[PDB]
Amino acid sequence: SVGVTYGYSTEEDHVAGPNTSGLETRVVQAERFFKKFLFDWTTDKPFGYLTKLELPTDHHGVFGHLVDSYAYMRNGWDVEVSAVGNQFNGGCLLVAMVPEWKAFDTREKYQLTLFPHQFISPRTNMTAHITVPYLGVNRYDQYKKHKPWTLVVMVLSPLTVSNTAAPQIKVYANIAPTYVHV
Amino acid sequence: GIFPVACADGYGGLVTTDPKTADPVYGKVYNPPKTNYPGRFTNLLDVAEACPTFLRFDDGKPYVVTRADDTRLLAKFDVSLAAKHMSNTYLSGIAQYYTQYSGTINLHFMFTGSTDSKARYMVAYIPPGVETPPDTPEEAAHCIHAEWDTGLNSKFTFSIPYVSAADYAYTASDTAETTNVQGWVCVYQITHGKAENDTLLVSASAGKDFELRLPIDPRTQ
Amino acid sequence: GIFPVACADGYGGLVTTDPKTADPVYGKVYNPPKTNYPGRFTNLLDVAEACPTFLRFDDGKPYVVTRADDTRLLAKFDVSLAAKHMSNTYLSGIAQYYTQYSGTINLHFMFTGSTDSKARYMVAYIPPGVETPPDTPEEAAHCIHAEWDTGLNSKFTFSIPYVSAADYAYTASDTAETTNVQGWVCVYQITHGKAENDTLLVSASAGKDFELRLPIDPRTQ
Amino acid sequence: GIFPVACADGYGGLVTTDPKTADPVYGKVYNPPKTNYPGRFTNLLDVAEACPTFLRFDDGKPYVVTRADDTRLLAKFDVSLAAKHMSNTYLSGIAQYYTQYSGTINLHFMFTGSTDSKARYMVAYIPPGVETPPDTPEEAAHCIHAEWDTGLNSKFTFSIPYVSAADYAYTASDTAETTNVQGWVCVYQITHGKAENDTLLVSASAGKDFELRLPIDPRTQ
Amino acid sequence: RHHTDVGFIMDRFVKINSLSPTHVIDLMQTHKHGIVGALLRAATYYFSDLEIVVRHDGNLTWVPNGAPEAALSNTSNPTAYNKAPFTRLALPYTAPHRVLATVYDGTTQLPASFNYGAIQAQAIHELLVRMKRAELYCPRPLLAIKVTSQDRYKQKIIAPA
Repeated sequence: SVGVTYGYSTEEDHVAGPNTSGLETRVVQAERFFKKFLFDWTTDKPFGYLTKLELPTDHHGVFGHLVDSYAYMRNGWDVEVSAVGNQFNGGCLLVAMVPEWKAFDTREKYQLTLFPHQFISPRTNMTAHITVPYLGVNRYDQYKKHKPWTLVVMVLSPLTVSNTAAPQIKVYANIAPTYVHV
Repeated sequence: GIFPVACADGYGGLVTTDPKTADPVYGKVYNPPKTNYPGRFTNLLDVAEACPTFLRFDDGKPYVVTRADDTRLLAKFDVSLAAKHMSNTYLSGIAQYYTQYSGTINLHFMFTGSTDSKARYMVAYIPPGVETPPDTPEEAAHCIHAEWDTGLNSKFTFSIPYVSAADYAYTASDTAETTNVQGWVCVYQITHGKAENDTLLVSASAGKDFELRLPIDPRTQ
Repeated sequence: GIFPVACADGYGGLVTTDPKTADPVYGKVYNPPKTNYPGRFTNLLDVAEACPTFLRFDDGKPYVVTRADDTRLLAKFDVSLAAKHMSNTYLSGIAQYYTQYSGTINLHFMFTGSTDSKARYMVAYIPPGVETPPDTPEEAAHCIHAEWDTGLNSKFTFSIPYVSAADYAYTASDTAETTNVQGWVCVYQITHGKAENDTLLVSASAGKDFELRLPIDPRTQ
Repeated sequence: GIFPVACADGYGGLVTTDPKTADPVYGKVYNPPKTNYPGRFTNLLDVAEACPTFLRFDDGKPYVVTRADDTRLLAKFDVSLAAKHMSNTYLSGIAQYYTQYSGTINLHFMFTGSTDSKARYMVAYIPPGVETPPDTPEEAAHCIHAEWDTGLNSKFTFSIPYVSAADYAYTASDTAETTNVQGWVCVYQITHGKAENDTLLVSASAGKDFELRLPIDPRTQ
Repeated sequence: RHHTDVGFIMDRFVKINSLSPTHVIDLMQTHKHGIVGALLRAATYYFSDLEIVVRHDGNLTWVPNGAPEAALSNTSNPTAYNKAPFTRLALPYTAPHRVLATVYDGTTQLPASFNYGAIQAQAIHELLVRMKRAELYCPRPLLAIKVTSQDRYKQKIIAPA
């Protein structure tokens, strides 16, 4: 694999701190992977076909229990994207880690890769893998009113097919927070 | 006991560039030091190094139409600091707010066919005024050129030397002459191996050299 | 031999916050040094530590109506920095002359029945947005809670952690939304032992944390 | 705590000669250091040393009509700092922008006949007021004079001592008196050897002494 | 490399369109192609000190954020009086957050937080604002002028005669 590529830094972090940190310690068992549906992708979509995913969806997890607890919190985020195919495909998709997402417009499309990112083509990668360290306005956050992050993908190359390949591909990804303090 | 009041004869303009400062008023106020926060940076340039870009062709499709047959000419674009080939371009906007600029320019290439497929391509510079675009790899080569293959690598980054008139140039271009400022610097290829449908990507970026002098608004604020 | 009179272009406003000083005139006058005089202080905060306060309920009676029977709910108030529960309050007035404030808040409790009487009570915090006040000690506890008894002590001081949105907040409250800023943080109890008529007192005060940023008049001077 | 504002009573004129400076605005900008570039200089004087000049006679022909026969008088010109003999002259223009000047003045001579030809000539100074130009070498000599021949040298440089009234003088001349400021300092010769057609050249230049004080425009800007 | 480290770019001024007997003070009030805010908008999170200049009349007066507006004219929280024609002040940061930003997606109106505040007077004409020691975080997308005609682009250039 291309291996991990970090967002802005690579380091073990502060984990234990002041009153709220003392009150909102690293509840490690709040952590667990799962899978989300992303989108479909056939020879149909021409370039520019955006598809966004706000974060984080509800989830029947201990994490998910607290994300309703409706309280000051902080979190981490670890992303691992892929889409199984076969070496006769061809193209290029773009995976994206967006801070403070806004509805884009045609012209700015051509700018995406400001953000941390990888490439998506059945040759080089088979496993995207990306992590954002926390941030936000407060030292902490309360979700429901806001979303500091989102996980978006959009076309970066038309998709090719021959007889040998599979005319449809599904795309998965891996979403689970880390480094949680509540 | 007055000190000689060597008064000022006509200076001290409230004007733009000035470095003069002011007086805190509801002042003397701390803030929690903002170190250790991520996403720090200083330089539009330097952040424009690790980040590549994209391009555009009249087909409005960022990637390159990459015909795969007996054709020899691939396609030809231009690289100004402001040109239809390079509008939607993290440099130009940052650029277009300037007049003087200097230093090398960067590019990229990303392949599309399955790795098995052999391939040949040839980047090539052309100086602004050869009076004729080349039409064969070896005679194209006479200006500047290089190679790679699908073999052993898929990415690549390329550069044109910062040729000019003087050791600087104008960002915007003129409406008083004809000759293109740079040329039509583009790519050739040797026999395509096999492909039902290729595709190419391409970028630009800051590197060791992309520099500027400065600055004024052009726009209609 | 004039020194260059680098005159001032437009500064130096006779304005409010300024630190500039003046010239003594009928000056050069001593005073008997005022040390060793009692009652010295500096800090509204610090003097608001050793001094507790009181509260108020619609009965206009500062103490708490403390019913002593099978009831489970005691009474529920709020703690803003400006609220009917906490007007006549050595903090708020000092507070209401400010906008930014931070840090923990203090309370007190003073019992009334004869010491022999066993008792149970339960302070409990509630975060602003639980969407439902608790109605049982153990499920109330889920937010924040603690205990004491008549036994071995009669006084007590309590604190809520300075939860907020950011590490600061507005003193006055808004007329653009609904949700209470803090909640309805109040007290529960386990079976009353015996009493013909109880009573409770309660205060607030500065402590290690009560802080501010600053300042403007609100009033209609 | 004001410092005594010892204000200025009437000084500080925006005027010409001043040494006062200004404030960079779109400033803090380097340039590639311009050392090692050729053609450096500082002094109009010093560059007027290695470079000779020419002269003029009514024939508009820079060289000297050099008759070669029994004649004794060669020709007589003048050397002011501003005179028909010396207009088109790298000194005067540089000079004519000044009023005070001092120091010796330079000349040159370049021969024309074939080297074999023997020759004789005699430079000679005349002070402004001898009331009669000399008419014979030895009596000319009484003021100042010297010699050379074709033999062993062809070039030569000559000088008049900076005689004057005071240790300085006016560049332009007056319209209130008659006497020439310098004289008619010119050259004699002993028997010409043989020549079908000679020719002479002559210059002036800065040397160890050519100095000035300064300056004002005369012209009609 | 001796520019595009903001420390030199964002220490100039910029006009602001609107005014009124009272007037909120914010960066996003700036024009979205004035060279000032472009870079600003070109980023996600930014902080600075702050300097401001106002050509005005009467009694310019200012309050920091998180305050009851209803109480400005009275009792004159800090200020200095009238003097024509230039007047130059600087405010220090006051907002309840350890950093500003540009846009805050929450279920697109700008939040009620990032608020250098407002000033009040009886007559207000001209406004000059200024950024100190600033820093920026997570740069954001950015555009240039759009391309319409054929060749590369065309534009007039000054020149003598």
